Formats: sequence, C-alpha cells, structure tokens
Amino acid sequence: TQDSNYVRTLRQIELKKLEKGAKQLMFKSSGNHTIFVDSREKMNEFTPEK
Amino acid sequence: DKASLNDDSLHDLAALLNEDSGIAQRVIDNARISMGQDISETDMENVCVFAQRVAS
Amino acid sequence: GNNGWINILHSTSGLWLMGCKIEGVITDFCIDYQPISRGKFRTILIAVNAYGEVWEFDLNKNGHVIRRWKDQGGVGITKIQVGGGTTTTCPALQISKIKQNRWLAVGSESGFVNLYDRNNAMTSSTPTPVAALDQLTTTISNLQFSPDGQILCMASRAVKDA
Amino acid sequence: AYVLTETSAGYALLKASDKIYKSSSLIQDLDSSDKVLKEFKIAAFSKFNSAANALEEANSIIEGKVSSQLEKLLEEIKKDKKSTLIVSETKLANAINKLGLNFNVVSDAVTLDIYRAIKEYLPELLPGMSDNDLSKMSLGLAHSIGRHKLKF
Amino acid sequence: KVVIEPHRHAGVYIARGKEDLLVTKNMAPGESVYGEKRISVKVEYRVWNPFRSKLAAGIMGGLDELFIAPGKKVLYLGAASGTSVSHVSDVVGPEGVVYAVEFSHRPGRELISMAKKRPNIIPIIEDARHPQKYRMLIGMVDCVFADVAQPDQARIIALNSHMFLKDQGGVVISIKANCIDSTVDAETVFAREVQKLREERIKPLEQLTLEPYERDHCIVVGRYMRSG
Amino acid sequence: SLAKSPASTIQILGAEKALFRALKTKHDTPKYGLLYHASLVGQATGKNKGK
Amino acid sequence: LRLFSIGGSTVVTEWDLATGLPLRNYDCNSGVIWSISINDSQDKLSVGCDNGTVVLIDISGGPGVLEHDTILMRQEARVLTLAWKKDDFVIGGCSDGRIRIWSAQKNDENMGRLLHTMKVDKAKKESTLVWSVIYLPRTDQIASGDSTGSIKFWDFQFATLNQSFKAHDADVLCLTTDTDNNYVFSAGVDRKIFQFSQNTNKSQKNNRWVNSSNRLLHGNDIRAICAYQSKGADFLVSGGVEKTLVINSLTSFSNGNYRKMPTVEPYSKNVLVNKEQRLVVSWSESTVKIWTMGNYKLVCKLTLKDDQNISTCSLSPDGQVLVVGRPSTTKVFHLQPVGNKLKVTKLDNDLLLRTSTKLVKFIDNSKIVICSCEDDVFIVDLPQEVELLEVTSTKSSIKVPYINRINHLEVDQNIAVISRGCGVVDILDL
Amino acid sequence: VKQHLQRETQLKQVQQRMDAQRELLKKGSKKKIVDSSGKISFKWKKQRKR
Amino acid sequence: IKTKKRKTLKNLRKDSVKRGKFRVQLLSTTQDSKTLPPKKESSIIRSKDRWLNRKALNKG
Amino acid sequence: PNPKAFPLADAALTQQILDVVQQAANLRQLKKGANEATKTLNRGISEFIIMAADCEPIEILLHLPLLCEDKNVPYVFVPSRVALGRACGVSRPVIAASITTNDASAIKTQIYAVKDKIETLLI
Repeated sequence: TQDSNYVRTLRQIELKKLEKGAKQLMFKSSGNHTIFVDSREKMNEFTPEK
Repeated sequence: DKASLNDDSLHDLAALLNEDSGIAQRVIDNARISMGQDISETDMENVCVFAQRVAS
Repeated sequence: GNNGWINILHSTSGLWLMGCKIEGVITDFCIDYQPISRGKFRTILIAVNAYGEVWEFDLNKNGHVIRRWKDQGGVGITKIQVGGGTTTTCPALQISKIKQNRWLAVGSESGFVNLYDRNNAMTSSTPTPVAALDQLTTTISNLQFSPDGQILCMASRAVKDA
Repeated sequence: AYVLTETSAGYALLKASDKIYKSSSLIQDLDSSDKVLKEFKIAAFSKFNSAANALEEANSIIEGKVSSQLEKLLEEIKKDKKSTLIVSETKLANAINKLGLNFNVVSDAVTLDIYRAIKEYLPELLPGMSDNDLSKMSLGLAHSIGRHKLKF
Repeated sequence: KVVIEPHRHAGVYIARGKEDLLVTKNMAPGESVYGEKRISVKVEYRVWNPFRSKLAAGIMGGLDELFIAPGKKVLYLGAASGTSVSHVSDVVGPEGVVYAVEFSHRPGRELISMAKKRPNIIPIIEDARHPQKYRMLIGMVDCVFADVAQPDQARIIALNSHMFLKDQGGVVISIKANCIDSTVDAETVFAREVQKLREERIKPLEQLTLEPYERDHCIVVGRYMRSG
Repeated sequence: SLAKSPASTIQILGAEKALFRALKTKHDTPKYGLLYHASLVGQATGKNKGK
Repeated sequence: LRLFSIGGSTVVTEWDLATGLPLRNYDCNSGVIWSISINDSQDKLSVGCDNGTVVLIDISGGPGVLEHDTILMRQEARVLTLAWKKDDFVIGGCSDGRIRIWSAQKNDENMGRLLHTMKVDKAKKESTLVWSVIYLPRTDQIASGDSTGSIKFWDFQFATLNQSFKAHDADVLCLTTDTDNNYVFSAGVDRKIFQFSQNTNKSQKNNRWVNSSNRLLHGNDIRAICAYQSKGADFLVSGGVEKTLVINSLTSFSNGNYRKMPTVEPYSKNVLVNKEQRLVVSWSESTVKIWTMGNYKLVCKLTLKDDQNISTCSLSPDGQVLVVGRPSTTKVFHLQPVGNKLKVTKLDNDLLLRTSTKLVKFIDNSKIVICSCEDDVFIVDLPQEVELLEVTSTKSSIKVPYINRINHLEVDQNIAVISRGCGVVDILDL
Repeated sequence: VKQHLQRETQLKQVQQRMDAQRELLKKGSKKKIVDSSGKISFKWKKQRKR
Repeated sequence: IKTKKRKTLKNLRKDSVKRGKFRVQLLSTTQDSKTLPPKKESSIIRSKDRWLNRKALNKG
Repeated sequence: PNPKAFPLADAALTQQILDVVQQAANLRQLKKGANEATKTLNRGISEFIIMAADCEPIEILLHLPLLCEDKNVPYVFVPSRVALGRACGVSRPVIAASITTNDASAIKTQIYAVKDKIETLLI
C-alpha cells in the first residue's frame, strides 16, 4: 500500500508539471478555412494575396 | 460607510483633512458610483472598533 | 416464454387458453387467489421482471392488468413467491378452504430478500418492505413458505450449506 | 400618437404623428439618427428617483406589470379617450389594456425598427432629458438588479 | 529579454520570449481571475489560453475581420466563469464596454465577482431567450459574440440581431457539431447553420475550424447588412 | 474549493509537510493533521483519537 | 388553416395556400426529419428525427410563426413515427424495435422525460422496427403496426399489451381508426387491408379485439391510409404505390363497392398539338420533347439547365415560338426548322425572367396574356396591364384561401374569358 | 513536454499493475484465466461481500 | 472526348475551387432558397427503400 | 422525485447502467463511495460517474458535477441508492460510484456503448 502511495505521488507530480507545461506552451492551428463571396467570377478571381 | 454622507459631513471633513483639496467631492462622488458591498452594521461596528483601537 | 410472454395452457385438454406479456425479461412468477363469495374466487398471476417491476394480472376475465408497482431497491430479481395461504406447494383440496395469501417474498441477486405485507402493499401501491433480509452472499434460487404461514425457507445454489 | 421609452435614466413618453407607413419610411431612411430624434424628440421624460431600492422595485414591477411611476406617466398619457402608444412588449401592452385605463396601445408589431431607431437616437438626448453619462447609471442599476436577483 | 509584436487587431500582442505567446495589455495589474500568469515589459500583459478560451482559439486560428476595437461596445452571450469576457474587456480597454449575459448561477456568481473588480463589464444574469428583460438596460451594441450551446442559435441570434445590432455590424458565432447533432459531418452542419443565418439576414463572410484546440468546433464570422 | 475536496483530505489538511516527506520516504502517513484542536478529539484518547 | 409538409430534407415547409409557394422553411434544429404529427387543437406540431429526438414546435398566432419550443429527452434510436394523445403524451415508435411514451404536459415536473418504454418480440434473421403508432381514444389504448407483420394493441395506462395479431405477412405500413373507435384499419406492404372490430356489446364489455375482415385491392403495394366518418358519408381513402387511389366505405368494408381513382387525372396537361408543321409537343419535368408527324419523328429536348421546377404551363402558337412558365421564373424561346433537326434560341427580358406565370395563351404570335400567381393579368407584346373586378371574400374565403384565384382563361382572336372557382366567369376585351 | 507525457504513461502503467496486485490480497473467491492472446488475469466469483 | 465534356459540364456546374490551404464557395440565390423546399436526403431515403425492397422478402 | 438533481435516467438506461455496474463489481474495476469517487476524479482515471438520486441531503452527491464538468467526464443519475448498493455488492446504501480505467477488460465494449449513450443524453 505504501508503494502504491509513492508511485501515485510521483505520477501526480508529473501530471501537474505536464499541465503547467501545456498551459505555458503555444501550438499552431490548422483547420478548415473557408471564405464566402457573391460572384463566381470574383470567386474564381479570388487570390489570398489580393 | 459610503452612504450616510451629507453636506455637514463634507463640512466636518473640511474641519478634518480638507475639502479644499477636492478630496471631499471625490469621495462623495465615488461614494455615489461605488460598487463594493454596502457593509452591514456588524462589519460596520467591527471596522469601527478596529479604527478606534488604532487611534487610541 | 421469450421476453415478457407467459403463456397459459388448459391442462386436461392440452388447449391454449390465454397469454399475457410484460416487457424487459421475465425472471419469475407465481400464483395467488382471492375468494369473493360462496365458492367463487379469482386467481391472480404475479410476475417479476429483472428490474423489479412487479405486475399483478388477473385471470377470470381475460388478461387485464390489475396493477404494477416497483420493488424498493431490487437490482437483480431472481425469485418471487407468495405464501401464508394456498399456493403451488400447499394447495387446497376443496374449494371452500381457498384462503388469501398474506406474505409476499422477493429474493434478489445479492442475497437480499425483500418481504412485504399484501394487505397494505396493495394499498400504498409503491410500498415499503415489512422487512429486508440481508443474510446470504450469493444468489437465491429457492423460496418456500410454510403450510400455515410462519416459516420462510430461503436457499442458495452456489456454495455449501447455504 | 405616443412612443414609450424605458431609458436607463428614467421613463419617457414622446409624441409621433402618423405608425406603420412611418415605419416603412423609417426603415428605408434609417431614421435612427439625430435628425428624426429632433423631428419627434420630447413630450415628457421622468427621471427615476436616485434610490436603487425604488429602482429595483421599479424594474421588477416593469418586468412584471405596469409601475406606479408608470401610472404617474399615465395620468397624462392621454389626449383622446383611446390614445395609441407604442410599447416594445406584449405583456405590458396587454396589462395597460386590461387595467384601469383600458385604452389602445399598438401591440408588438413591426415597430422595433422604431424602438431601435430611438435607441440610436437617445444618445443625442444626452443633454436633453437626463444630462449626464447615463451608462454609469446603467452600470449601477445593473449591479443592483443582479445583486437582488441572485441572492448574495 | 521578451519582445512584443502587435497583431492585425488592436490590443492583441504576440510575445516572443522564451516561448511565443498570446497576450493582451492589462487593464489593472497584479490581479488574477483563473490562476493565469503574467509578463511585463513598465507594461503589464496577460496571457490567454487557446484551450480555455474559444476566441483565443479564433485569434491564433486566424480570422481576418474581427469586429472588436478599443472604443466600442460588444455583446457576449455565454460568459460562463467570465474568463474570455474579462479578456475581451481587456482588449476593448478603458473606453469600450462589454455587456455579458449568463443564466446558470455558479458562473453567475463568478462573473459578478469579476464585475465587482473590473468596471467595463456589465453583467446580465438572465435566460437569453427573452431580450425584453435586458432591453431595459442595454442600448445599441456594436459587435456580437455568441457562444451558447443551445441548438436554436439562429433564433436567439436573429432575435438579438433585430433588437440590438448596429447596422452593417459584426457578428461571430461558435458552433459545436457534436452538441447540435452529434452524428454527422462538420462542414455539413456548418453549411446548414449559415443557411439559417443567411435566411435570417446575416450575411456571413468566413468560418474556421479550431482543430488542434477543440473537438470539431468552428466559428462563423459575418455581418449585419441593411437590416432591422 | 474546500467543499470540492473530499473527506480523507479533510482529515489530513494540516500536516502536509510531514505527509509529503513521509510519502516520498515511504513511511507511515500522519493521522490527525489539523483536526487535533477539536473538542471531540479532546474528549477521545489514542487509537480512539485516530478513529 | 395551414398545410405543413416534411420532405426528406431537414426542414419543415409550411406551404402558402393562396399561392402555392413555400411560405416558410422552418429548419429543425436536429438533423434529418423522419416523421411529423400535430397535437389536438392543432396547437403544437411535433417532429421525430434521426438523431433520436423529438422536437416540439408550437404554432400560435397566425401562419408563418415557427419557433422552437422544446426538445424531448433523447436516445440513440432513430424515431420512425409519432402520435399525440392530448396536450400530455407523445407516443413514438422507433427502430430499436420498441415504442416509447414521452410526456409533454404543462405544469408538472415530468415535462420532457420519456416515462414508459414498451418492447416488441423481434424477428429472427432481420432487425425489425415499429412502423406506425395510432392512439385509440374510447378504450384508452394504442395500436402499433410493426415490421414483423403484426398488429399489437397495447393499453396506455400501465403500458402493457392486451392483444396481438399476426395478420398480414410482410411489414405493416399504415394504420388508422374511425372516430368513435369501433373499427381500426391496418394496411401492409403485401397489398392487404385488414379491418379489426370491437363493435358488438360483448367485445365492448371485455374491450377485446377481433379481426373481422381482409381484402386485397392494389397492384404493387400499399403506402397510406386515411379515414373519415361524417353524416354526409363514411369512407376511407387508401393510396397505393401502384400509383393510384382507392376508395372504400367504413360501415361496410366487407360490402362497399370500391372505386379506383385512376393513374393520371388530366387536370394537368402535359402535351399540346398544332397544325403548323404538324407538331405534337410534350413537356415533362424539366424536359420538352417534340414530334412532327404525318409516321412521326422526334425533334427537340429542352433539359433546361438553369432551374429545377416541373414545367407547369407550356405553349407554342402558330409558327415556332415557345412559352414555358413556372411560378418562379419563365423561359421563352424562338424556334427554327432546318428539317430533321430544329434549333432553339432563348430570348432575354428581366420582366419575364423574374415574373411568375400560372397560365398563358396566345392572341397572335405577338401579344400574349400572363396570369400571374398573385391574380394579375399582364399583356405582353413580344408591360401593359388590365384591371380585374374584385370578388367578395366571404368567411369561406377567409378559412380556405385559394378559392378566389384565377383558375382558367380562354382567349380566341379577340375576347378573353377568366374564371375563378368561387363561381365567377368574366369577360375581358384586351 | 513530450518526455513528460511519455514518463506519465509509464508511471500509470506500473501503478495499475501494482494496484491490481494489491487488490489480489483481500478476500473473495478468485479465478485465474489466460486470455488466449497470452494475458494472465483474474475474475472473481459472483459473491457479494458482507 | 464527349466524356471529358461531360466532366466539363461538371466543371462549369461546380462551385468549389481550392486555393492550396484555402477554399471558396459562394452564396446560393435568394429566389432558389426561398421558392424551393430543399433537396432530399439520398442516404436516408435509399436506406428506407432498401429496407422495403430487400431480398429477404421475395418481391418479384 | 428530486428536482435539484437534473440529468436523470429512464427505465432502459437504468437497467443497462446497473447491469454494467454488476459486471464492474465482478471484475474489480470500480470505486465506491462519494469521497473515493472524488479522489479518483481528481486523479482523473475515472471512465465515468454514477450518482444516486434520492440521497437526503442532496448536496453530498451534488458536490460532484462541478469537477465532472471541469474534466469533461459524463455523469448520470439513478433513482434508488439501495438499488445501486445491491448492484455494486455492498449491504449499505451506496449513493455514488465511479467506473475506472482498464483497457484490458472484457467489458470495454459495453462501457463504451453506455458511455456514448450517457453522453448524448447529457448534451
């Protein structure tokens, strides 16, 4: 029982450090990025730069 | 508290710290616009007994 | 039967008289009577689903639900029996001595046995147990009443001396 | 015609010459502006008493029914024995229809272009009916009603 | 040691330090809401987490025309715990204000405590579904944010569109597919939703999925155009 | 927050230093912690005080 | 009165009765809609949808108002059919092989929760499902037809079955009742209708059910039943996928001589003929096939690539001009021969391209009459109008809208004639 | 952060194996099965404790 | 030949061009959306009619 | 019968939840008691949460949904504490239970089925 206690304590330690890491971190997003417009000619003429 | 405040209270505050600093006007208008808890009678009497002890 | 089907066959003919059905999974069922008059009496069929939805039907008219109720607690119900009067093990020999059963026993999956009084259970209609036996540690499979209504024998099927 | 506004500095009734066709002109004009505000600007504003207890009972009985100060507006809401007002609320229209004055108020019809129009407009009444920054009075009123609504 | 970089939108800064970060100029310094940290450069700067804030998932998701600015008025339907809405109060700063609304009472008490501290938030603690009870206290909002899990987002947002929206205004809705329908595909449910808003006069412009933060949430950015 | 936490934690709350040292060194956990100053534990004695 | 329809989409369409438009698309909030039924007093309609859920949309205060009111407590089985008892109970049958009893009651804390679940003995080498539920008022029972081919009478108090029948072999598809609850009619997919009775005093006194009679009358299979029982007449109408309608009597289901209402009723013409170059021309859904004859050979085909409505009203005068019109836009062509081929060219004008046309005829090759959907007659010359003498709206015109619209018009060389179904025939010189 | 996550997974694995072994010592009627993939595990008799 | 012009009917008919990471589809016409009830569900109606005319009953 | 405890099960879900409880007790994969439930919830290895719906007073279980939402784990009400007690296999009236993680089970499939059922209910 004391062994299970000790291992549990270190596991919670590592869990909390991982959560503080994920809170202090920053990732990058990549999702479906759609854009609406009203003309099909203007749609085919769309350019992200323009 | 920030409620029981009147013109003679402002005058005796001028006989106290000052009114000419404008702090009297500032505290009465912030007393009108203040959003902290209007403290009740017992918090009131306790901060009263606290202040009296400190002044003594 | 299959799911909630209890079927009923006229015996010394071999005929199909009538079938009634509840839902869920029928675990068990037993018989009680009610006298009315000089030699006239109605039989009531009692059925327990697994969850503890006791149904009580009658059989003089065709299958018309008298009532339902739900046993208190009762996760896994696995035997019911009535007792204190006439039954399937202590039957009468002539029509006059048919007497209403008084005590009703529900033996669960734990080893718990809920035990009811009918005379007020029927009234309060989601009633409380007269008592809750909690002795055994395994399943029940045999519950039998006395001839006269005092003694309740309960019996497991999974360990010695149970 | 009359136009109701429940301002966060008070309660006001205004006049308007005829309704629905005026709403057509309003939505096609965008009469939300100071022009139409001046065009039908003022009949009677009544600033509420600066007492948050009276204010809490006020807007509670406003969400519930008609108010006592609302009856103090109703003492001269009228010029004809049925004189139609514009309210923005169904139950309040029905309450002022089924209580002691019994006369006509247009129900929750298309007149929300109208009410949002005077909602864009009442900022240009900031020295007109109640002469201050009314949003501070809004903040005080909202905290009072929240601290009353939740127990706290 | 840490440098700043301003964003496309105002108030939004990317902090390039020991790690890149999303941060906003604080209103008041040295005071926490949900146990977040800080950074100064003196100017005090508060992080958001793109996990725990959905608009934070939007900004680093990348949205062209968000209709927030400093000196404006925003509506927030769905400010539970007050985190993202206090942060939106931060980004509109002193001059602008937000009207937050909420119905469940535990985040109700949390948001009203943040309202005790911070001034620019004004709280309404009602069910959103009957806007008369807050058209008594709100007038002519500029932009709208809507994160409400109820399925009739179109009805409730069209209601606040007819009541409070500024003309040619800006609106942002969030969509949880696994809350509205929970069986079928993301872009399908999204197209159905923006069809609803298109019939309800809201001209949309873009939508974006929040993949490595949320499970099939997206956000729809659109305008209110020539409508009342 | 004190409500959110469970019962055995409430039996602990005080002696957290002794706790974490005892768990990192695999010894006996402490029993009373902070609840020693209750009148009931003042009535009891010993292993009864633990219970 | 209004008419709501559910298509295979995810919306309800409350149609526009005076005109024949979709008056309102109400999108349901929850996925693909499977079935619909409205409560007693026509107050609250309810839809059952594949996400497993029952949506209550209440209708009050005139037409067009469709507001979400309630969701019921949902479960993983797709809902196949629904039926209201009163303002209190929604009974639904679903492809977990079982029937749920949901509560919709005002001022009781059990609003929203399903409070009973009854089950069907399933098939063997299939995955059976409940097809239709109907509520019987007098003896407080519910009936369900389910895909094993069975008819099951549950009773609604205590949620328990009283009667079961293996009537007809494949899966049941529709049920209905008479009003005062003596006969219940069931109809399968194997072209059979069975009548179940209670009407004698003994079967009333025990509330038993006994299947009186059966009959097969259809060609392919049966899809829908409806009953009506009033002092003028007592009949049910059954509609069969063998694409035709049949009519039977309620007091005399074993006796009454049936009527077979035919496949096509010619109230919608699809074809036209003209002696200029010996033409027959047929418009179908979005397709115009022509023939010339004298033997014959086909000519053209107009798969109108733009729009997707059924071509309602079509025309060709003497010569080679073509009008075809929808209640949405129009489409006008100039045609030309070369022999075994023809040539078509589309004209262009915004008035015709926007406006809506119920009916249209030719005066010459040049001036034609446009019957708008809103009861307005244009003349166009290849934007000149004419007033119309109003008819009185009566109380029946208030209830039923579409009786006042222009039903027919005929124009010869000069004088046109206009007819609305109230009983007005009217003469125009144009 | 990746290292920490992997460490956490290892720790929870060892904790779960130790926890099952610790529960293997109390009471009941135990029954040893070999899952035919090659796993060793147990199953208790249907027996409610007092 | 004509097969590829059938596919160019698909090309002139389609409404979605991807631009690498990004994607643009446009707004359907007001008169269509207002004066048609929307299209049916292919998968669901196919499922129901398949369940009707399965092989498990020997129809035809 | 207890209107504070909101998301409440029906008959069929009640039956299947208590059955999967029975298999859980036969496999030693679940923890009993409200305090140990909150413990394994803070340690976050719980598959899901069952609460009883007639514990008087109701707050003893009502302290759970806050953390259940904060870690996004599904929780579901069953309306008899004695029933849940006999289902889990302890003579006393149990009011709370949690099913724990073990992806080496033979009850994996039923756990996941009832999990998504409780989820779609809880939406």
